[PDB]
Amino acid sequence: ACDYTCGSNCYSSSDVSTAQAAGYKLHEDGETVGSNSYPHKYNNYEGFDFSVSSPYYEWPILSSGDVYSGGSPGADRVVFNENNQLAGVITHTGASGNNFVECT
Ligand SMILES: Nc1nc2c(ncn2[C@@H]2O[C@H](CO)[C@@H](O)[C@H]2OP(=O)(O)O)c(=O)[nH]1
Ligand SMILES: [Ca+2]
Repeated sequence: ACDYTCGSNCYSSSDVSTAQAAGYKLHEDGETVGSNSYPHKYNNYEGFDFSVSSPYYEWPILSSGDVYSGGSPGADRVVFNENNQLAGVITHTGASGNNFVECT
């Protein structure tokens, strides 16, 4: 079973923590990857009720199991805060435009 299901993408907790760690490291070093400069601030326009405090940052999580290194980020993201605490896993899949919905 999946720990997080983003549309048809299935992620385990291990997939998430691996993605989060890579994203947080870049954040810590003040470096970005890709045309959209990941990781970057996640404004939470959606108003998700995250249990940890902001600011939030988003980093792509890939269904391939690889760590994001550039190119297309797909539709899924892991959201972490300044303390490297996991806020949530979100996706563009099933949401209109560039909006997000939470992975289940
Ligand atoms: N939908 C959405 N996009 C956000 C948010 N915070 C930052 N963004 C970024 O703001 C723009 C419009 O949604 C996009 O550049 C999106 O990038 P990502 O695809 O990298 O999330 C947010 O809270 N919601
Ligand atoms: Ca996996």
